[PDB]
Amino acid sequence: IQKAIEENNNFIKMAKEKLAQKMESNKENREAHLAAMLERLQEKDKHAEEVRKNKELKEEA
Amino acid sequence: MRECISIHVGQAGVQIGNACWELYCLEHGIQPDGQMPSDKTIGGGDDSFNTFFSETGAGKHVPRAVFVDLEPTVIDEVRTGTYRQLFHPEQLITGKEDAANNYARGHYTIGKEIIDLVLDRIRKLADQCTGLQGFLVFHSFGGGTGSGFTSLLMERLSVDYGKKSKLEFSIYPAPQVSTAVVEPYNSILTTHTTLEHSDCAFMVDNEAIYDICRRNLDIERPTYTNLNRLISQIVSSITASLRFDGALNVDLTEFQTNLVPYPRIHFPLATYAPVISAEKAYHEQLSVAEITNACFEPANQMVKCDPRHGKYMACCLLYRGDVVPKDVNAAIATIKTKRSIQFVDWCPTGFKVGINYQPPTVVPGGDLAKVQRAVCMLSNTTAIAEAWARLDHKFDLMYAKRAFVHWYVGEGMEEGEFSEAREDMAALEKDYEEVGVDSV
Amino acid sequence: MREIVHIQAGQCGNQIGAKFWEVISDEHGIDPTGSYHGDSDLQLERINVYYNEAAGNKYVPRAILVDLEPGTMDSVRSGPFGQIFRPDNFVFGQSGAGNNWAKGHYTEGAELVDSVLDVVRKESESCDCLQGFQLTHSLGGGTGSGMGTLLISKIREEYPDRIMNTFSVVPSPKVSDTVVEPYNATLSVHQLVENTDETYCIDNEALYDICFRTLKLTTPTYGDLNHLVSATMSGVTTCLRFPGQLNADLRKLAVNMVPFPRLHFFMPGFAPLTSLTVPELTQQMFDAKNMMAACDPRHGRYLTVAAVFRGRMSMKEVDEQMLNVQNKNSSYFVEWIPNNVKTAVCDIPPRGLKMSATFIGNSTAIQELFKRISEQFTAMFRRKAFLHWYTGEGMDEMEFTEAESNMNDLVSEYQQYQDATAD
Ligand SMILES: Nc1nc2c(ncn2[C@@H]2O[C@H](COP(=O)(O)OP(=O)(O)OP(=O)(O)O)[C@@H](O)[C@H]2O)c(=O)[nH]1
Ligand SMILES: Nc1nc2c(ncn2[C@@H]2O[C@H](COP(=O)(O)OP(=O)(O)OP(=O)(O)O)[C@@H](O)[C@H]2O)c(=O)[nH]1
Ligand SMILES: [Ca+2]
Ligand SMILES: [Ca+2]
Ligand SMILES: [Cl-]
Ligand SMILES: [Mg+2]
Ligand SMILES: [Mg+2]
Repeated sequence: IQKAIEENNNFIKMAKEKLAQKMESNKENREAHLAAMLERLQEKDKHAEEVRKNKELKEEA
Repeated sequence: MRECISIHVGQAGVQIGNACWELYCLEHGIQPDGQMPSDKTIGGGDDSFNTFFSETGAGKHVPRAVFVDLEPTVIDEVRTGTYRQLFHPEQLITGKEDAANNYARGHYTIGKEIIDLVLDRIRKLADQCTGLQGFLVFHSFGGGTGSGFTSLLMERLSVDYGKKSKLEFSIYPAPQVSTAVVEPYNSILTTHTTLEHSDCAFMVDNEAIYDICRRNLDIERPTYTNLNRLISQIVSSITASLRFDGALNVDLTEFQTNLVPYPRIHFPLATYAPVISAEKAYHEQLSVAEITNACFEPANQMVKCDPRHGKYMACCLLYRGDVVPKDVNAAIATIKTKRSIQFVDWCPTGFKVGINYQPPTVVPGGDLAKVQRAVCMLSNTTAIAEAWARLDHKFDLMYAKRAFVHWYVGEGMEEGEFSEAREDMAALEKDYEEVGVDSV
Repeated sequence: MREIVHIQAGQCGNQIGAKFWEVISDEHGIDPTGSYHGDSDLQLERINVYYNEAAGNKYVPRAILVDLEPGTMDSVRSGPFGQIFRPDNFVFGQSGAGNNWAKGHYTEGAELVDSVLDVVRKESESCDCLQGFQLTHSLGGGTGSGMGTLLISKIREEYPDRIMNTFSVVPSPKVSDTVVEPYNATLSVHQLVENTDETYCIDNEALYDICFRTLKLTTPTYGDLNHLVSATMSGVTTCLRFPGQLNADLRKLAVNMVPFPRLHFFMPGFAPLTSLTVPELTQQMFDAKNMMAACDPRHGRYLTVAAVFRGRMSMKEVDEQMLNVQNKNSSYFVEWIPNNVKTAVCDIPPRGLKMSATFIGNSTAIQELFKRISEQFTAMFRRKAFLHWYTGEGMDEMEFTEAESNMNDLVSEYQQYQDATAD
């Protein structure tokens, strides 16, 4: 009966751990997939900042 | 005592739950307002029906059920339907955004936001139980909620209720009424993740139910209502042993001991008879032997597969209605000498029989005829693996090109989980091959 | 409770958008003032998807109207249903963009875009559960093409977890005489490949061929072309606007239609085209002559398809016929995506028709369209013609090369999966 209790607990133990390991790894990945997408759009705005600057330099010529 | 908590997840689960609980109420004489005139024990009791219904002081009988969906339109129809009064509002739980047929959204992204509330409401039902037996989870393999959130719930239920039993009613996808191209992905992912947490899963092929409706009820294009009203009949036959009691009644758990030789091999094949229209039933009573014969015609199975080309590990017959042991034994003797029934060498060939005298009920305006007697056979046959193979093949065709896989990675999943799940299914198919090989 | 926010930019965008609202307003029973006078409760069950509810039981389109020129803003204002729109949702410029993508994307539009985002944000802030956006615009003009793709980029910054949809009108010599339209289109696709989830390729080349050859309309007008566009747009949104299980969510549709993120360019289709039996609707709907994208589906293969049937009809007949065309045309559906053709039936007939059918196809034959634009494009880039129009706005000529290569990459990718096999 000790062994039966021991094995029920390990099943609850490994269950919760594996679950917690996936929900964290899952949050890391979705965050990083969005972070990279917003990184890209912000690099288009920087490329948009320069282009508008490149326009005023040629008006002085 | 020894109560069962039903959990209906996603559209399929909820709508099938509507069919089941409507049917339960009619079988038990419970009115849409929850009143049951025949119950003289007000506010409680240890009757057989109390395994599925709790009682309030006002005399209302309340399903021990929880409905959950990540979008409200489906449960909203319950909240306003004929049986809206049956359920306490807190039993009906809804999100605002669905899982968009994406296992990841149901398991992680959208599921994580509502899982705590659901468990808290499930806990409020378990606290009303003097000896809770286990859970019945109704869901689809195909939907994003039915597959992903169900897996999350099953994972979290194994933590909060240790090894307390959890039974599934799973809707296997069929192209005729299918909703998404990614269902093979969601079916494999959820099967892999719940396999360790489910003690027994009854699979229902929508194509099988689709074919039965068109062939046996002359319904030219079945709707979800047609399929669900049939599904409820099967669910009722399986749960009838828990909700009624009698001299020949055999508890589901006793059948369950015979149907699961190895923990992973817990997918019984259900067959039901008679499915007959009231126009055909008229002046054509089906005998005990006739419905028993039908249990071995594959056209009557809940999952398309060929038992003839597999081996049996168990055979259970759940009769309800006007049936007596003699007619059963007579029919089985004829069947055993006249059908292809080969068992694995390592298990006995007998048939386990149970009888409930309460006869089957039909919902007003349904397509089925009321009959004196019905039967549902539960068999552990290796042929059930055919359903895995068909699905595994469809999974393989798309995954080889990573088709649609980006929708899952975008929600936080990794390619590893796809290959990890597919590998588990490979083992499961190889496990079914092993159980069916002779001994040396 | 699943709201869509509508945006229309430029002349083409604003005019097909207005016509779109005219059609669906009728289907739902909404008069030019916004009052409901319909016969069925199903018209209103999912009216919220495109309309706000207002004091006095009035319905207001969740639409914002954008252009760098005020001409079209007066035109919309005085046309049919003109006063149904929210007056603050008109964001109009003063000068225009002169058919210049760079002006709409980088300079003139950049000044006006912020004021546009404010009205987008507020419509979004009052949404129970916003699902995404749909944009109507041309890819050959200057305002709709350049500023529209800019607006898409800025909206995705603030709503990255929401669906971005576009009805993008592709330019053709057969309609527009302007010469630099191939430049604007290619630059737009470069943006749409990265920042949209679903793009309905409304091809003016095909709309013309349809008006002249099938409808027998010599010298077609823009009204003739848009009549076809409104019929298509009404059909694509039928599943979103009325209670139907199939594709009722923008992303649930995208999940079923987009097997790879970059290949989200659809061929729309409609039937019947005239001015009928279920078998004839289906095989007419799968004809090259009925496609709104100038492409032959038999010159490619189908990745995914969505067929929408409207009207009262035998669903057993619809099932039988949809299943029949697949067995007979099995070579034109990729074998590595099982059951890749889905069907929806809407009990609601359209206007003036007893039965209709709308077709949404993700076919690798869409490369024929992009190759045409690449041909028109390269003919000019090899001669560096008209580039000063763009270099004057700060652009570098190797940004053209990037767009060209990215679109030529897109074509190869469509060919990549068209030649793929299972075993
Ligand atoms: N028998 C039966 N099966 C259903 C029913 N509704 C859905 N299904 C099954 O479920 C699949 C579609 O997913 P749903 O269950 O509707 O969606 P869900 O579980 O709510 O998850 P999401 O909608 O994606 O958030 C179909 O392919 C069917 O196989 C139903 O009413 N009856
Ligand atoms: N089918 C159709 N196409 C139109 C209509 N009006 C404009 N177009 C298309 O729009 C494109 C030209 O761009 P515009 O319509 O002027 O839109 P815009 O970007 O605001 O143009 P500018 O403001 O002048 O820079 C061409 O490819 C036309 O074919 C119309 O009424 N029907
Ligand atoms: Ca009682
Ligand atoms: Ca013209
Ligand atoms: Cl998204
Ligand atoms: Mg759902
Ligand atoms: Mg203009």
